[PDB]
Amino acid sequence: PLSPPTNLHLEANPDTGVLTVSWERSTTPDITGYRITTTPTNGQQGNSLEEVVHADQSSCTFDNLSPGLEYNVSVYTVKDDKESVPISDTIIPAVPPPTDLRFTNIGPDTMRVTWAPPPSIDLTNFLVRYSPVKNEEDVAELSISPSDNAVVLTNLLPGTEYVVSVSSVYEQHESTPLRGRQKTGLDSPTGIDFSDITANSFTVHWIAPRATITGYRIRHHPEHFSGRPREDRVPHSRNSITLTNLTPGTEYVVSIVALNGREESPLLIGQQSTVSDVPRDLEVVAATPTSLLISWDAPAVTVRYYRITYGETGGNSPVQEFTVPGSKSTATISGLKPGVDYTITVYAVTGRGDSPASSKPISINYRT
Repeated sequence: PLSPPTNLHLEANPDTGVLTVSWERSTTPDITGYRITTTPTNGQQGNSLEEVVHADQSSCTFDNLSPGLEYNVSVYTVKDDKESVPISDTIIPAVPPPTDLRFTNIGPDTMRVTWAPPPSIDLTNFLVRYSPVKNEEDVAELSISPSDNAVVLTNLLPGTEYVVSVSSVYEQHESTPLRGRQKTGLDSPTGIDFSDITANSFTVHWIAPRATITGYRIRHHPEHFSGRPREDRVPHSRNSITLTNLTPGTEYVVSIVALNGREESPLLIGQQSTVSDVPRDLEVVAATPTSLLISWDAPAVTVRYYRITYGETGGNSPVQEFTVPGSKSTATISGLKPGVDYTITVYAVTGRGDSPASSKPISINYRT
């Protein structure tokens, strides 16, 4: 008779395909080979196969089994037309896990996770598990249709790294998890608000985002400007900035993004106009044959004094001028000449020194 093989070893590749069968050779000399068989346990529909090796060979592979199913493997010692009793053992190949984990559509509180499902297998479903890297025990689970290859996670914490794993499932059998990490984006700062508005400046305020950031990049500009908009880069400790050197009575678009390294958040945008430093409603209140009592409305800024100029309309010759204290918005222009159209101009001088900052002019032409 023939002594059967002993020390049977069954090795099924996780991603079911190759199943290596190994054994200690028979102790009977003069035999001609070994025959191996794989059959679904208890008698079921699957892939019952067979393979034959030489006497000197002690291993064969079954690179064609059905994952997550049980098989009984038997190896027989063969000598021509005779065979030994077999050495049998049963194995359930592992469920193939999915592969190719891609993260797309990354938002501050959401992300789309895609995978490549195991080929040629009718899974029961997929099992997605995810949690914050620094909050492992805070895990959530999702069962996905076996016909789907993606999951859009939602209601996530901004600027937070999450661990995401997708597992294939068949009946009870779950595969190894297809794992990967992905950080959510930064949420935008909110509640842009402006204060301390002047003729050439204003303070911008904003509310910090939930995510951890290192600073902000504020950018501002009026409707039309030649080159690159002026920007400011501040530390995360700042929640306001006073923009200076702005032009009077000008509308500015201010944008703020939170930053963290090369990471940026979406924009928080707003608009704010600077106060106009130009006087208004300049007019002639009273008048005589050689004078005009003019009046105007002070601009919403502190004027040191006003500069009034007057000269014959279209005269082209030097204008005459004098000042008025900032506290008063009235003036009398004496010694004029009748039958002489006079262009009267008023400027709000707000600066000091030898070259005081003055507003743009406002004038009228008088009918006399």
